Amino acid sequence: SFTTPPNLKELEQKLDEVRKEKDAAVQSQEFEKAASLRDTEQRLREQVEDT
Amino acid sequence: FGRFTERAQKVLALAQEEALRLGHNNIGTEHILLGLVREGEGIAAKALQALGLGSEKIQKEVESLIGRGQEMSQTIHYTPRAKKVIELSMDEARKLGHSYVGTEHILLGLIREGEGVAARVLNNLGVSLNKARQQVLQLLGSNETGSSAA
Amino acid sequence: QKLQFVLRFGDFEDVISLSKLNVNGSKTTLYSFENRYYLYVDFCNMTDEEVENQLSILLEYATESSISIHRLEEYGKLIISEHALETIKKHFAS
Amino acid sequence: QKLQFVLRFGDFEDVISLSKLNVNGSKTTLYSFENRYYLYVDFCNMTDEEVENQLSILLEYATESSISIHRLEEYGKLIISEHALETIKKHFAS
Repeated sequence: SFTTPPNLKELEQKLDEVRKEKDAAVQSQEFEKAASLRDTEQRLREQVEDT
Repeated sequence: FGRFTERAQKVLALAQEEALRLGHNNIGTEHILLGLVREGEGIAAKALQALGLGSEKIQKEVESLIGRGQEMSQTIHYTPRAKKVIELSMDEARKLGHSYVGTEHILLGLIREGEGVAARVLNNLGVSLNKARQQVLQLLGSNETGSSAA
Repeated sequence: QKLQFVLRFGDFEDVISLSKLNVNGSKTTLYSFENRYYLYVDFCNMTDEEVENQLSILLEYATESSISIHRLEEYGKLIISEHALETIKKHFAS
Repeated sequence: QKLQFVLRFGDFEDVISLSKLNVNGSKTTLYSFENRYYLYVDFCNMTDEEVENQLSILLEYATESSISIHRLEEYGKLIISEHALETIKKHFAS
C-alpha cells in the first residue's frame, strides 16, 4: 500500500534543491531571491507529507 | 603547512612580504609576528593589538633587525625558525580546537617558540610571552556549533 | 545581565516558522556557521527582565548560543545585516 | 641576560643565508657538530636589550642551540675563528 504513497519521494528531492537555492540565497541576500525560494520550499514540504 | 585556514597562511606569507620589505633574506619568526599584527582583525592580530602591539610597534623592532635591508632577499623563503613557528601553530590549533589552523594559533606558536625571532622582538617590545598567548586563547573555544541543542 | 544575546537556529525551516514572528525593536544579525543559522539579537537597550522577556519568544525557535558573538561574527557568514528578524520575514515569506 | 648566544644551523646553505648580513658587534666563531654548523655569536660591546635585539636576526636563520657554552667552545670544530659571520660570506657565497 505504502510502497511510497504517490511516489512523492520526488517531491522531497525538489524540496532539497530548493533548500539549497533558498539557503544560499538567504546568506547572500538575495532578499526576494531567498523569499521566493523559501516559499517554493515550504510549498513542497507540505505537498510531500499530504501525498 | 599542508592544512591551514587563510588567516594562518596569510600571516606566514606576510612574513615573506617582510622578507623583501625589510630585507630579511629568509624570513624569521619576527616577520611571522609582524604578519599576525598586520592582518589587523585576525584573532592573533587583534590579540597583539590588545596588548598594545600594533603593526607599528612590532614593525619598529623588526625594522631594527635588517631594516630595509637586503631587498634582494636571497632565498625569499622561510627559515628553520619560521617553519618551526608555523608547525607550532598547528599544535597550538590542535590545542585550541581548530583543524585548519588560524591566525591565533600562530601568535600562540610564537609564544611556544619563546627564544624565536618573534619572541625576542616581543621581549624587546616588553610584552611577556604568556600574556600574548593569553589574549589569543581568550578569543577561542567555548563553542557549540553544527547543532543548536541535542 | 546581558542585553544582547546570541541565539542559534537549527535548520532553515525553523527560521521560516520563526520569520512569521517577532522583531520588537531588535536590530539583529543572522550568521551561517556549520550549517546552522545563528541569530544574534541585539536589543538596543532593554532592561534585564525585558530582555529575558523578548528573548523568550526568539528562543522558542532558537536556543541561546554558547558561541561568543565575536566567534560567530568572525568565522561565520552574514545572512542578514542588522535588521535580521524584520528582513528574514521578507527573505523567507513571499 | 647573557651577552653571548649559541645558535644552530641546518644545511650549510642556511648559514650562508645568515652570512649575507650582520656580524657587527658580534665577534663570532663557527663550530661544526653533527653536520649542523653551530654559530657562536659573542656579542662584545653590547647590553642585554641590545643582545636580545641582535640575537633576533641570528635566530631568524638559525634556531637557538641548546649546547652548554663550554661544550660548544671545546668539543666543536672551528670553521671560522675570528669574525665567523664576515668569513662565512667570503668562504661560501662568492
